[PDB]
Amino acid sequence: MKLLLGDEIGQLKFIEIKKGTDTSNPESEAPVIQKFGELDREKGVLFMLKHEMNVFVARKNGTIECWNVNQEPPILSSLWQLDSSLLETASIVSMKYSNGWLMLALSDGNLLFRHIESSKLRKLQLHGPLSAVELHPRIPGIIAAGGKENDVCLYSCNPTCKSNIDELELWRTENVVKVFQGKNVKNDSLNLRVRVWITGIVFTEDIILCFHFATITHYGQLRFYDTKHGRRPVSTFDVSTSPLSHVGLLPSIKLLYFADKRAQISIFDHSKKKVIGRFQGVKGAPSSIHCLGNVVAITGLDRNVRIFDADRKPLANAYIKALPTSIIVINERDAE
Amino acid sequence: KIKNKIVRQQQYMKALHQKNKDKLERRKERAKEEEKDPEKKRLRLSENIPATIESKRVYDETIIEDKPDEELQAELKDDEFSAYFSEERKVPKLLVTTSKRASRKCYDFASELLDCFPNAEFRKRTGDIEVHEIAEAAAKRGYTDLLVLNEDRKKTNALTLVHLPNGPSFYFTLSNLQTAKEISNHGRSTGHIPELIINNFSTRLGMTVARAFQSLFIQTPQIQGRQVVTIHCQRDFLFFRRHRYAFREKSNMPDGIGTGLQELGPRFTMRLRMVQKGVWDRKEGEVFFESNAGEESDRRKFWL
Amino acid sequence: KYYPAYRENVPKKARKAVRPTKLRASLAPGTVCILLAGRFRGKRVVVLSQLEDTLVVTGPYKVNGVPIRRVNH
Amino acid sequence: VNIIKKRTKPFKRHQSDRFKRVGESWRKPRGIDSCVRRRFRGTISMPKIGYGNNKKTRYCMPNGLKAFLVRNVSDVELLLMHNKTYAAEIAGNVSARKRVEIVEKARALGVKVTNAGAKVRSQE
Amino acid sequence: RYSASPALETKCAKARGAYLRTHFKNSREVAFTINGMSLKKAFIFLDNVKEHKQAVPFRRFNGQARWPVKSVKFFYDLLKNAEANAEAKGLDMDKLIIKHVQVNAAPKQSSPSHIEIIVAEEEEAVPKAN
Amino acid sequence: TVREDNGKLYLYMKTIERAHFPSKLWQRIKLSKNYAKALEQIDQQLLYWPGRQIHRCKQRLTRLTQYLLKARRLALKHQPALIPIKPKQAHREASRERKALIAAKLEKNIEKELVKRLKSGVYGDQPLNVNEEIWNKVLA
Amino acid sequence: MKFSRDVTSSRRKQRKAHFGAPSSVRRVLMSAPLSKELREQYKIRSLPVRRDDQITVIRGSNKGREGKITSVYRKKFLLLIERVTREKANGASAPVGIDASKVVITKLHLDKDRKDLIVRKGGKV
RNA sequence: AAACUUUCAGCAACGGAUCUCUUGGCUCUCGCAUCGAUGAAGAACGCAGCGAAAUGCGAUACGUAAUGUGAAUU
RNA sequence: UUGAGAAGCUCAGACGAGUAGGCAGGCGUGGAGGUUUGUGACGAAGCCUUGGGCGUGAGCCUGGGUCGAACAGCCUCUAGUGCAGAUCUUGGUGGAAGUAGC
RNA sequence: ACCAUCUAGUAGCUGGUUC
RNA sequence: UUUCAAUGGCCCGUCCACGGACCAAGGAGUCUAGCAUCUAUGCGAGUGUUUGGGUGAUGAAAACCCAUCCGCGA
RNA sequence: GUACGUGAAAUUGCUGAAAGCAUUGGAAAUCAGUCUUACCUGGGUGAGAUCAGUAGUCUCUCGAGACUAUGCA
Repeated sequence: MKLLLGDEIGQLKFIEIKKGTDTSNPESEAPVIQKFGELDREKGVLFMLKHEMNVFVARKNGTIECWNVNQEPPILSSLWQLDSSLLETASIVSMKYSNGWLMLALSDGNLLFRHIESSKLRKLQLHGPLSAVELHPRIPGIIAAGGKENDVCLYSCNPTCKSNIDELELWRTENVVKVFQGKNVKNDSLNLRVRVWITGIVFTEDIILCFHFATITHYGQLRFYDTKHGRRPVSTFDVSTSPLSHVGLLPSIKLLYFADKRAQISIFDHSKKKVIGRFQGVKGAPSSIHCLGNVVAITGLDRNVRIFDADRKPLANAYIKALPTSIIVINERDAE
Repeated sequence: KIKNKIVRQQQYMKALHQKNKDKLERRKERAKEEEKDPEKKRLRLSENIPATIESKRVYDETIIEDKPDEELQAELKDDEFSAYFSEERKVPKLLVTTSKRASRKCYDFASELLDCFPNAEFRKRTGDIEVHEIAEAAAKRGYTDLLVLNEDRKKTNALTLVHLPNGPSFYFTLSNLQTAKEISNHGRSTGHIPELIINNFSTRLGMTVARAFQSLFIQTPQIQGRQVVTIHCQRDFLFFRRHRYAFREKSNMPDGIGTGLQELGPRFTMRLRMVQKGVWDRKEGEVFFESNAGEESDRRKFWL
Repeated sequence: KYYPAYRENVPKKARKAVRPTKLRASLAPGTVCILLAGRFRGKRVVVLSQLEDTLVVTGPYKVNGVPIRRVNH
Repeated sequence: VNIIKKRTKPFKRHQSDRFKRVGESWRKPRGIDSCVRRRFRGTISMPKIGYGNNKKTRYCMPNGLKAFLVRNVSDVELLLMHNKTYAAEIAGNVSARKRVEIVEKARALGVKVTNAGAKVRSQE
Repeated sequence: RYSASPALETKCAKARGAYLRTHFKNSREVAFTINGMSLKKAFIFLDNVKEHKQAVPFRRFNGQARWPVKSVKFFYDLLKNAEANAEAKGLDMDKLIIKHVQVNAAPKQSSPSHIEIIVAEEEEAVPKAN
Repeated sequence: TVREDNGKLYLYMKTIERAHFPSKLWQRIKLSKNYAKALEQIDQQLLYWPGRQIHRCKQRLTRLTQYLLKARRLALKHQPALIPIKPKQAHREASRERKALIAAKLEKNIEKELVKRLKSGVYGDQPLNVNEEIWNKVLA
Repeated sequence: MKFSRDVTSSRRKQRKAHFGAPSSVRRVLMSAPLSKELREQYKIRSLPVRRDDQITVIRGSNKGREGKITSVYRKKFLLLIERVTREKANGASAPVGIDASKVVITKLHLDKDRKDLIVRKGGKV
């Protein structure tokens, strides 16, 4: 398993860990680690997009970089910068790739899109505080945004779906219109309005147009949606008491996972409407979880990297000294 | 195996007596051949070291080597506690507070904690203010660390401290809390700033706690007062003691010089239960370290 | 929350009407009375008026330093 | 009404202090020459019906409420209509899991709990 | 457990003997005598009692002074053990003071006794810096 | 009777003519959140019933409303967690501490560290605490 | 519910019969479930344990461990497994025994008698 | 003042109560019919495991043959 | 006006020593049936306790300590069911006493 | 003389008889 | 709770005497047949199945059923 | 820790404090529990539902509950 990870001090570590590696056992061999990048806390890594083989890395100051991992160690293939005026009050909150477009959503709602080849940069304005924004995998030009006291909205750049749209005309300010807006659920038994604070968004139509996405909130609520059925969530589950950190999909078992800020990572079975197992042996909040094939990489505040499979069987484990901030799986298969 | 109680007690007695006889005979013959040949006396003494929990401590790779590490020092020079350890040398300002509606027993211990720290305040907790609200309020009022002494049922059982404004927050459970009256051969503290000594914090999590305790004390002790505050971590139990020390002669000491300790108080112990990254919120705090009780049953496994 | 939830033992109508207090005969306004209790015990004070229960009395503030205060008869 | 107690001392058995074999539970003195049964001066008192307390404030704790022993959450919900008249008391054999659930429920119900601080800690 | 903890662990040493074939009453009077002394003085006192120099006074079981040889022999060895326990514990030998010596009865098998001794270092007060 | 369900109060009625059908024995109506309307609903559904039976239903509605009110207001307020005490963990912890305190050797650890601090001279050239006679052996 | 007055429901008799069972009876009392695959290919739910059987520990402190049964300690109804031991104070590795029901057989030591037992007990080798 | 004497509290002994257990007793029911001159019951003496103040066995001495389970005994 | 456990609630007045002896109502223990959607390894029972509470009482409830596997309320059934003493039985332990004495 | 049953031999009597 | 003060206070049971060193545990109107009264219950010029027979597939020593007598009453 | 589950009382040692049966109170030590946050009223802002000069589904018996949309007067 080849993986690489970024710390809060901005350093990048490429780990060549093999199955069975467990640092807590003296007899196990330590994983092969080579490190590169800046050593400043002001330039810490935030997000670690995987543009197939190429990898996009964010920084606390916005110094986006681009490393090709076909070469060992990866080299800085491209470097991009963001204006310092956009970092005075806001903060980078997500980064996703969609048909040759890189997204650098800000907390305040600024939506920065940069084309890969043409290097065209477009700014989009949105609603208030943003905490989670996602991009549709299949359908081009679909944006799902949500934040604290801000319901999920679907800003469809194109009215129809088709199968492909030319890249230049995408993401224009005058072409994006919201085609969906979440409606808050009814008040609870105590007649207290249910607070809304979206924290993660995932599109679950492949495992369940015709948008079928799932969100997770700051109040430990995992809400599934079906835009055809209605604006309110189709189903709601209180999967945790702690704020849910981030949500995603597991391609191997065709299922969904989520994590909260109390070191709890579990997989949710929409088919049975219940949580079916958990990723044991994790301490500290999981900073980022990446899945690729039949493997999952969890990195957290325990300064460890935990490698499980989609069946929640612990495959490998290692210590990385410094405090991490994101993970990414390059090679699912073993070292040999 | 013998289901007759008396016989099994007589069978053990015969077994014990024979076991004691032949272990004495082995010891006696070994003693005779060691005094005759010292080359095996210290030969045995160099390998047959008695085992102890600390020597049989389970392996953890998070234990940092005594040699300096660049990566650790890179992470420690710009973190939350950096303003205390950098050239700025920001003087700590402590805020001490109890849980809501505490008793005189809580204050009789809070006063001792106040004695341990010069320039440390104490605002009685009143009304509907919360730990996440005091932290914001104390942040704008120039405070840099807020300690909340939790009691219920007339006993101070916990102590949560938050590093202001968003520094890591630690949750401790105090135990064996003794006041200066309860200590035999105590003393009366003076106004001199104490000197802090910290021992046995090998793990990297230990340094996060050690820096948190270091940041409480003024960085320049008044040596002329010879007051020393000790924070010692043994088997994850953190012991807090305060002493008065005076150097004098000591024949048993290696260099002939040794110090006499007179305890000042307060005397107590802590266990680190929770570490959060940010202001202490019990329900929504980002857990840096949670103490799993079932994993602490291994007496050889420590996280501090 | 308004319909009573309990037995609500309503008090029987007490027949204790409030009548004006008959003070002493010697507590006429303008007399000098010795204060017996309070911070100003032992002070001699001129009575101004006869309140419903107390006497509004005051020592001439330039004389004994006893401000305008009530005192029980 | 105020909770008036005619007597506050226990009715110790005669000569319960002299002997450890003699317990302090009350036993009527069956003896026919017993001076104390004869109610001489200075002799210790004996349970009479006149010490019996007021039927209106019998069984009432000093705060005017009556103890109602409770074993689970379903019991505290019975005291919904009697919270000015009764106080919940958690049994000694109820675990600390249930004790928390009993106390939290009773708090909304406006019920006083006589031993709500037992077996538990505070975290705040 | 030892009955009393009159010092701190780093500054004390203990030695004990259980079911010792001696007399409980004689041991109690010897224990009362040597309680509170210093290890050097107690050693001198026990040797003196052995060689008919001083007599152990009897206060509770007087029925006065006497020279119980069996009792002092047990206390001499126990104190030697406690002194050795102070060597292994890295204690000083000039401030060693018998802090808590106690004798308890043992299961009648006679009148055997259990003896426990705790020797500590002389507590001192450092001068106040004022 | 009036009883709570999912934050909403209902009036439950049973009549003698459905006594032998336990499933259909009780009928249920939903009472308004408006207190005055809810009182009017109990009067309207229970008219020509005995007065003391209507009195007892309205008493229960009052006491259930206040129960719902304090339930919400406790939810809004911040209460401490009521975390249980485990006898075995506490006993084990007390045992380990006692052994860890003994194994800590606090007085020796303080003294050895403090003397080696003096030898390294972390204090001044002649520290104020140490007197002249003792400091003579520091250099020697 | 038992309906036979040949079998006893007396606890005193069941406990006496269990602990005073001879070594031939104890052979059946120490039986372990087969793994799912062996259970679904040999059509037998459970077999008495044997030496040299490959098992996995399912319950207890040694959960998840595997190994071959070095011996069967029938007197104490205990199994002994390779490398599933406990280190003594002096450094010796004293083995720890586990109940036969707390393991699962993942590879059988197939003698000819087992195969005859398999076919007899509704099995297909 | 102190010892001594008493009382109280703490800790350490002493003792083995209580509580919980239980391959034991007690009681009732049901089924059956089988010791010995072809050497019984009992007693002694041996044998090897051993703890024997127990057990099994008889110079083939914890038993041999045959049968069964099928791979121990500790 | 809600105050029918009609075996409930409510009004009034008088009265109060007590051996033998009579009557009534209650408290407790082991086991039985039913019941409490009963309690329990987040600690049952027991025991300890200058912690608190209830009942005139028999007694009950509870906090804390100790402990480690079972227990209880309520309605009936049942009995080897309640101790201060019998120079009671058994065990344990005292003062005599480190005395008489060897 | 002793031993085992009869034997829980013979009671106007003694001592005791539990919330 | 301990102690002090003022006041009162003569060892308990048993029949002067007899028992009492202390503590724990055990320790005494029981079961059964007959009779008499009283109360409750069922039926009522009747009344009582349980000697026995029938029967009981969930435990079958129970519960259910009842032929011929027989008692006591008239 | 085999003088081993729990471990009572009588009883013994040590340490600490005090002193040389009941009534009532003092001194010393200790302990119980003790409330503030709510009620009403007014407005602003949004929220929804038992509201809609609103549309559907399921279970019971016109309308009674449970819902899913949509709106927030």
